[PDB]
Order: sequence, then C-alpha cells, then structure tokens
Amino acid sequence: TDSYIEVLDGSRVHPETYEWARKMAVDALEYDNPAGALEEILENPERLKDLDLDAFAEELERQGYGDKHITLYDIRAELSCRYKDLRTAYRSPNTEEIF
Amino acid sequence: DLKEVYRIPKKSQTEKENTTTER
Repeated sequence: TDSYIEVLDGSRVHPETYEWARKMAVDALEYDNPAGALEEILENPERLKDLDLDAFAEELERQGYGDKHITLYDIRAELSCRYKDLRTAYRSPNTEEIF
Repeated sequence: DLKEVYRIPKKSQTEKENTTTER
C-alpha cells in the first residue's frame, strides 16, 4: 500500500533481532542506509563469511543480552540463502523399499 | 572523533586462515 516491507520477514530471524541483522549487514559492507546495505548483503553473502561474530557475541554479552553465539551464527546462515529447506533431498526408493 | 558507535570488526588473518579448514 504505502509502507516499506522489511526484507527479513521472508527469512527466519525473529523480529526482536532485526536491528542486530541490520547492524551485521552494515558492518560487513564496511560502511561508515540500513535497508540498502541489507539488500546488498542478501545478494552478496560472501562478505558475511569474513565478519567476526564472536566479537559481536561478546559485545552483546557485555551489553546485557546473554549468550548469543548460536543466535548470531543462525542469523548469518539465514542471510546466506534465506529460509533454506533443511529437509533431506528427495531420494528414489531403494531395492528393499520398493519390495 | 568519539561519537562513533560500536562496530562489528572483521576476523583476524589467523582466524581467516584457521577456521577455513572447518565445514
């Protein structure tokens, strides 16, 4: 209608971590626009592999959010191929299955 | 000069060379 749609809605990343995801995208591009940086990282995910997430997790722990190593790594893996079907690939029934 | 907010830094060369052997 007349509102901007947050691109991360299509991804995982609970809405309580949109600010963290935006900051991670802005820092990976090594900028000094949140949405533009997010849209660029979504298409150039190779730049997220060089970012240090352990330092960010330590920063979060020192700020007062508790342990977030796994949460941040999950957000990074999400930026890389938003919602990737974790289900096992299709396989043809083997001999015993067919029998 | 000092109003710069925290910035998520990049990994060191040691980490970039070591962690690359894990997947």
